[PDB]
Amino acid sequence: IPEKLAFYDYIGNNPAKGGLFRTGPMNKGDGIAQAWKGHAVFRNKEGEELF
Amino acid sequence: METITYVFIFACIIALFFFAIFFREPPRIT
Amino acid sequence: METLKITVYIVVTFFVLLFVFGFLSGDPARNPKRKD
Amino acid sequence: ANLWERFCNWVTSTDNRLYVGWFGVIMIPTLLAATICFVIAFIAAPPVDIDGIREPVSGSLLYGNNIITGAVVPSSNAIGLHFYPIWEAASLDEWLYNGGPYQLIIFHFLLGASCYMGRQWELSYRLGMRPWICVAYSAPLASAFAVFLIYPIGQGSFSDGMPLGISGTFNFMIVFQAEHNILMHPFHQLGVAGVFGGALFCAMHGSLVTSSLIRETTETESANYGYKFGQEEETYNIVAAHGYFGRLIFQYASFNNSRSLHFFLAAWPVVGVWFTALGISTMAFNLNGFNFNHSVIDAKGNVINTWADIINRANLGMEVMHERNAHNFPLDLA
Amino acid sequence: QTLTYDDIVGTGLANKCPTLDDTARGAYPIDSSQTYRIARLCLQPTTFLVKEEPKNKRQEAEFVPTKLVTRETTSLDQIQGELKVNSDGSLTFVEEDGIDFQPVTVQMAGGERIPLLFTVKNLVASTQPNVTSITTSTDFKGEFNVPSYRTANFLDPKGRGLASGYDSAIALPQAKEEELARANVKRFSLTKGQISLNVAKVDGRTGEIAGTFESEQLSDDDMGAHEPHEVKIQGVFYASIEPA
Amino acid sequence: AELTPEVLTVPLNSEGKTITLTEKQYLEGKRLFQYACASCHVGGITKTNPSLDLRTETLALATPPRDNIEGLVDYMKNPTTYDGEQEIAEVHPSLRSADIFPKMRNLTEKDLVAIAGHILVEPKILGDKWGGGKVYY
Amino acid sequence: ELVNVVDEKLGTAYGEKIDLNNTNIAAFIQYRGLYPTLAKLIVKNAPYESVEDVLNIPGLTERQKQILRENLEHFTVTEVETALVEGGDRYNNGLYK
Amino acid sequence: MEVNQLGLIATALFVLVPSVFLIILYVQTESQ
Amino acid sequence: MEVNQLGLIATALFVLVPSVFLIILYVQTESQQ
Ligand code: CLA
Ligand code: CLA
Ligand code: CLA
Ligand code: CLA
Ligand SMILES: C=Cc1c(C)c2cc3nc(c4c5[nH]c(cc6nc(cc1[nH]2)C(C)=C6CC)c(C)c5C(=O)[C@@H]4C(=O)OC)[C@@H](CCC(=O)OC/C=C(\C)CCC[C@H](C)CCC[C@H](C)CCCC(C)C)[C@@H]3C
Ligand SMILES: CC(C)=CCC/C(C)=C/CC/C(C)=C/CC/C(C)=C/CC/C(C)=C/CC/C(C)=C\CC/C(C)=C/CC/C(C)=C/CC/C(C)=C/CC1=CC(=O)C(C)=C(C)C1=O
Ligand SMILES: CCCCCCCCCCCCCCCC(=O)OC[C@H](CO[C@@H]1O[C@H](CS(=O)(=O)O)[C@@H](O)[C@H](O)[C@H]1O)OC(=O)CCCCCCCCCCCCCCC
Ligand code: HEC
Ligand SMILES: CC1=C(/C=C/C(C)=C/C=C/C(C)=C/C=C/C=C(C)/C=C/C=C(C)/C=C/C2=C(C)CCCC2(C)C)C(C)(C)CCC1
Ligand code: OEY
Ligand SMILES: [Cl-]
Ligand SMILES: [Cl-]
Repeated sequence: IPEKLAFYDYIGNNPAKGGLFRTGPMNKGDGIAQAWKGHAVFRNKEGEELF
Repeated sequence: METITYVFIFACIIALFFFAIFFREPPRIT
Repeated sequence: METLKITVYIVVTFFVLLFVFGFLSGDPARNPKRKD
Repeated sequence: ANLWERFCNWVTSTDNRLYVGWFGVIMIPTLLAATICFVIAFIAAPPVDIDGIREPVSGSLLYGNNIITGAVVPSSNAIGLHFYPIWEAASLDEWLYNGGPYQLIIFHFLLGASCYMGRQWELSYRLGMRPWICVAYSAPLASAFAVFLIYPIGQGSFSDGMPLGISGTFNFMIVFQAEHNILMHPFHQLGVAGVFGGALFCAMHGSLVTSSLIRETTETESANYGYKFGQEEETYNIVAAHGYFGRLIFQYASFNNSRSLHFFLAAWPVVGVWFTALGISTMAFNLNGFNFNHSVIDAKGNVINTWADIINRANLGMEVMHERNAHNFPLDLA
Repeated sequence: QTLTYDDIVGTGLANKCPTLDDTARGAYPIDSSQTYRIARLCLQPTTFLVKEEPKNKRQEAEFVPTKLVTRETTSLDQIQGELKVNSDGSLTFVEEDGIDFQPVTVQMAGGERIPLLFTVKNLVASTQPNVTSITTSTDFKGEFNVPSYRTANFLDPKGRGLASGYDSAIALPQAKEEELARANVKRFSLTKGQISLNVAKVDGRTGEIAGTFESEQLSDDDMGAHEPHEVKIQGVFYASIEPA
Repeated sequence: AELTPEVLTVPLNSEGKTITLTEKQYLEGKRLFQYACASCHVGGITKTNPSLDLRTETLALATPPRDNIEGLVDYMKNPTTYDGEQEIAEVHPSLRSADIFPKMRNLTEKDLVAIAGHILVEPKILGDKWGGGKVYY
Repeated sequence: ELVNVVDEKLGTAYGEKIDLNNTNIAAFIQYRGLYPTLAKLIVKNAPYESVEDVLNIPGLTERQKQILRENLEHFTVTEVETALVEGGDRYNNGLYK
Repeated sequence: MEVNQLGLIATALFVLVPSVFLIILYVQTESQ
Repeated sequence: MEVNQLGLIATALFVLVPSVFLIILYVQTESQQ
């Protein structure tokens, strides 16, 4: 999966998550994106996949 | 912000030059 | 750069001649007092 | 009449808000090209390898300078006195690195300023004036030629011309004292006398005319409104100013002729500043200021230091630090 | 032809290596019972590529082309060295002297300037084995030393250096020296380069050969104040072989 | 302080023998040193080779030794490298080479000694300054 | 972790003696008979392992080998320090007067 | 560059405040 | 408190610029009368 696509699938780039007096660029908030970490898979102790 | 401040003040001086020359109190002879 | 060189040569050349011919056009007569 | 004649009569019109003239025709484009290049380089130009040693100096605002440290930096020593138009470079990027704007700015400027001088002659001709204002301006024009043109010629490099900046100018002054003992040159001592005396005589004439203004106003209004532009009469009493000043010193140390007085005001700074421009121009050919280093010695022959030996110790500190990576050999001969 | 200084001066041809005629593609016989020498080796770069820095996610760094800003000052010439004939038959050039270095500064997109010491100091280049004659398919592959771009007396703008200079940031008397140490302390690097030369033109008569080169070396690190870039250089070379 | 004969006493030879000078000789030797020598050797240094000064301690350690008038007159006649190995009259002014160093054609043997005496007397006056260079100006 | 390699040498025998592998050729002026002839050889041949390998230089005269013996007490050898020997700084290190 | 960030407000009022004074005095002159 | 630094210049200008405009127009009003 290209990182450019996974970066779209993250709510920090959702325009509806901002604030009227939280000024400046998006980078001023969560920081400067450096690297996709990987897709997280959660399993309980029974090995069911959790979401 | 420091570069901006310097260029802004210099720009106002040049604008001043223009009104000082072309919009002076014109001199007259009595 | 070739195009700039030519265009600067020509500009300068033009201006130079306005200066020369302008003064060759009877400059001593252009004054408020006497036309020689 | 014919179009060439409409044009000539416009160029030389004494009706234009600003006079053009034939000198005007060269002055205008060249000063514009210098002004626009200078402004853009001062804000934005990238660093410049002044001394030819691949050690670039940052002169512009955007590369971390302020109004006081900023400069357009002189062109590379590797270029020496070669002509370096933009069209001699492989790219703007190469031209910026090696100092090209400096050449563009100073050449267009020396030229436009020289024509400034002629334009002052020209307008004075069209107005029916005497012509020698332009001669007074030759003193500052001469001075600019010296630090931008003559001194680089004698030394072999435009890199040793005066930078276009506040701190660069000081750099230039200190290096010159170390290499030429300019303080100990009489022509510079003449220039100081030129400018100290100029300022002195400025304050005097100002204070003396102002001291003797004729009461034509009340205390609630500027005394300036006592002068009406183009009034037939004089607004101060020169006889009264003379009687004050002749007493301050003695009668004949004082001017009672206005024409003789004003010619004195023109000539004093102009002369002295001719000398100091001649000063920079002759030290351009390493005819340096007086050298009294170890000039006093005792019966045995110990050196007895004078204040000139103390000057030389400072000079020496400037010597050994300036352009600290650029000398490979023991003598700094240019 | 036999030109003269006055013919060449100020044209840029002084920074150009000689060339052989398109028709010069013979072969130089090599003679084990003989000893050889390169009497002149000339290297003239034509392009400078610098590996971009791929971000923390990376993917792969490419070599990006650059702009030369230091003018026609880049060529290695008058390089000499002997040409041994080895026992497996290969030939080895061992640089002895010459003008074997040029400081060059190229510029990257966005205005980064990258100085480097373009060099082949101590070059040692050998052919494949069993080479009885240099032909237009002969390759050398070599390695050279790349010393620090500045040498030990160089002073930085605040007067600090290795063999000379202030040893601390004297403008900041009571700053904590801990965070400035990498700039207070001048380190002198010496790394290694690698170069292939590919003979494409031979004049078996005269002993003249010509071809192309590619080398890879590091750029200036400014006596340890920052990391260097990886540089790839490509260009052409001339060489003259004489019996010794 | 003053120019006394105890200052104007310098090694004649390396035998330890000595000779005393006058005000007139020492001053002639300063004049002639200026005329023929100081273009390169001003203040006891050597502009075309800073590594060799004229300090008595340097001269002492040359082969042959030169901290006496004799070995100096000899060097002005037939200069050698610091180690005695090469003759260098071809590039260093000497009587041996006064056809290409014309300032040397009219120098008498009495003039040569005046120059040596000067060179050996001047550091007793100036100490470190002589041969020190600009640090000491 | 970060140290000025030149200052460090000054703590070794390079600081007391003529380091035959590192020191500039003008320090050989300190002793009688060494400069310029034997200085040029010592340096030409320079990388030695022990101070006494200097006597094995090909070509010494018998007076030369003697002068070297007379001044072996004035030499040492330390590790070749790149920063001291590159740039041809052994022949000219930028110090004049 | 690590500059004084009260320098902006200082420069700003340095300009504005005396500048405002003079404009006020000029306009009420023109209107009498 | 870790507060927006341009808050100060913003508040200072937000007041000074409109306030000065009003004063200019009041004072040249009084001088007419
Ligand atoms: C439609 C106009 C417009 C838009 C949409 C943007 C949008 C943007 N600009 Mg740009 N900008 C604009 C005009 C605009 N700008 C203009 C005209 C200027 C010159 C003044 C600038 C100067 C500028 C700079 C210098 C910077 C931006 C930056 C930005 C970004 C962040 C802005 C932010 O924090 O908002 C903040 C918005 C607010 C806090 C809202 C202000 C509205 C006030 C509170 C309302 C006033 C109410 C009034 C007094 C009520 C009384 C009425 C009653 C009495 C009658 C964003 C992409 C920034 C960036 O990230 O660039 C890299 C940045 O640094 N802009
Ligand atoms: C009054 C107008 C004027 C004058 C006097 C100058 C003067 C100068 N300019 Mg400037 N310049 C000007 C206007 C002017 N400029 C304007 C308006 C622009 C914007 C287009 C520029 C842009 C400009 C650039 C971009 C550069 C200069 C440069 C220069 C310098 C030399 C240029 C040169 O080689 O001329 C050569 C001129 C001649 C040989 C003419 C001689 C006159 C005879 C009588 C005519 C010769 C016939 C000619 C060869 C025919 C032309 C075509 C032919 C080649 C096919 C000089 C200081 C260069 C510089 O400063 O380098 C550091 C440089 O890089 N100028
Ligand atoms: C204590 C005060 C003092 C005095 C008297 C002087 C006087 C002088 N200085 Mg100095 N100077 C001073 C302080 C002073 N300086 C300070 C504080 C600085 C800055 C640190 C300098 C920096 C300075 C520089 C850098 C230089 C001088 C130079 C000079 C000479 C030219 C000055 C000149 O033309 O002035 C302008 C004044 C006039 C034109 C009016 C006339 C003034 C003269 C000197 C008085 C005449 C005396 C009169 C004939 C005797 C009595 C007459 C009576 C019988 C009728 C003059 C000898 C220059 C120099 O060395 O020249 C050799 C020079 O290069 N000065
Ligand atoms: C009290 C101490 C003192 C004093 C009074 C002076 C006085 C002087 N010094 Mg000395 N100097 C001093 C100490 C001092 N100095 C020291 C300590 C040093 C050693 C560090 C020196 C080293 C030194 C050097 C190396 C130089 C001087 C020069 C000068 C002269 C400078 C003024 C000048 O050149 O006008 C002349 C006028 C001009 C240069 C003006 C040019 C005007 C142009 C033509 C117009 C420009 C137009 C502009 C760009 C656009 C404006 C338009 C705008 C309105 C929109 C003057 C005689 C300079 C000199 O003699 O110059 C020749 C010089 O180069 N000094
Ligand atoms: C540092 C000192 C100094 C400066 C800056 C200066 C400046 C000026 N003097 C002028 C005049 C004079 N000055 C006079 C006597 C004197 N002038 C003196 C000292 C100075 N005079 C002294 C000491 C004297 C006594 C002798 C006289 C007698 C005159 C005049 O007649 C003349 C004038 O008109 O009176 C008002 C003006 C010429 C206008 C012009 O050329 O427009 C043309 C140039 C223009 C419009 C724009 C130039 C743009 C250029 C390209 C800018 C970039 C290049 C610069 C060189 C960069 C400088 C950077 C600095 C940091 C170094 C100008 C305002
Ligand atoms: C203990 C005791 C005895 C106490 C008692 C005191 C007592 C009463 C004393 C007895 C008398 C007495 C004086 C005793 C002798 C002592 C004595 C000789 C004092 C020595 C003091 C001394 C040497 C002073 C030095 C002189 C001095 C300060 C300088 C003079 C040099 C000089 C002439 C320079 C100026 C040059 C010059 C003329 C400048 C012109 C300036 C000018 C261009 C200005 C513009 C201008 C000029 C005009 O002209 C008018 C018109 C107008 C318009 C105008 O713009
Ligand atoms: C032993 C060596 C060999 C000998 C060497 C001798 C050299 C002497 C040279 C003499 C110089 C010529 C005299 C001056 C020219 C002339 O007279 O001016 C014309 C007028 C006439 O005077 C005015 O004269 C008028 C009458 S008339 O016009 O002169 O006829 C009268 O109306 C008025 O009152 C009166 O003020 O002079 C003046 O008005 C008086 C001020 C004169 C200033 C002197 C000249 C310029 C000074 C420059 C100083 C530069 C210093 C730089 C500073 C660093
Ligand atoms: C430059 C052209 C010189 C002139 C003129 C004079 N000397 Fe010189 N001197 C010069 C050099 C380059 C050297 C070193 C030569 C070398 O390779 O050894 C010297 C050396 C001497 C010495 C020896 C000093 C020492 O430490 O051993 C002496 C005594 C000396 N020179 C004397 C001397 C005199 C008396 C001169 C005037 C008559 C004179 N030199 C001129 C360069 C130049
Ligand atoms: C026609 C006429 C006239 C007029 C004219 C004119 C008006 C002119 C103009 C002119 C002009 C107007 C000119 C200008 C010029 C310009 C220039 C020449 C500039 C340049 C610049 C540059 C080169 C830049 C660069 C840079 C830098 C510096 C930095 C950063 C980057 C860059 C690259 C951008 C008159 C009236 C006289 C009369 C006759 C006729
Ligand atoms: O003074 Mn010292 O001397 Ca006339 O050059 Mn030689 O050094 Mn350098 O570049 Mn500007 O400066
Ligand atoms: Cl400097
Ligand atoms: Cl040099």
